Amino acid sequence: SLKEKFAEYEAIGPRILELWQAARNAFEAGDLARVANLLAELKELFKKDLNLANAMAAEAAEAGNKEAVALLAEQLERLKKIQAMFAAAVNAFRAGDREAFGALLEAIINEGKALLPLVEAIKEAI
Ligand SMILES: O=[N+]([O-])c1ccc2[nH]nnc2c1
Ligand SMILES: O=[N+]([O-])c1ccc2[nH]nnc2c1
Ligand SMILES: O=[N+]([O-])c1ccc2[nH]nnc2c1
Ligand SMILES: C[As](C)(=O)[O-]
Ligand SMILES: [Zn+2]
Ligand SMILES: [Zn+2]
Ligand SMILES: [Zn+2]
Ligand SMILES: [Zn+2]
Repeated sequence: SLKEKFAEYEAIGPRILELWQAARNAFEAGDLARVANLLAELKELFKKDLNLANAMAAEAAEAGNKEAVALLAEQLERLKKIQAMFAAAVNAFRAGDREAFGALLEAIINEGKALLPLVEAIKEAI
């Protein structure tokens, strides 16, 4: 059910954000092994997050819950942006482009931080 799905979703976002912060700490220290591991952990979690968000959006539409549909639409649009910067960042990390990678990590984290209040609103709205 929707609250069931949201209950699963609620805990994913902060685990993802913790990994991005861990990736930036590792990168700034030169620990390139660990950055790669973290990026690989993030691929699987971020895929789960997006699958769950899309599932919640579809269920909120089925229920005719206008304001959850709108909040989930914002969430999905922001996640799609992070997804593209993530793809860009892995490509930059593999190319050895430190300027591109550091810039994208910073931007990704800034986007992720902004999702926590939106998840809070989604909880109220469902
Ligand atoms: O990718 N992220 O950085 C990130 C941050 C917060 C989130 N909340 N829900 N999913 C999330 C993903
Ligand atoms: O981005 N937000 O954190 C956030 C929170 C509550 C909202 N209500 N409407 N748009 C919203 C966006
Ligand atoms: O309870 N709500 O349905 C609801 C709707 C829009 C919101 N924006 N921020 N928090 C919100 C809660
Ligand atoms: C109805 As609204 C998009 O201000 O939460
Ligand atoms: Zn239907
Ligand atoms: Zn809004
Ligand atoms: Zn609210
Ligand atoms: Zn609102």
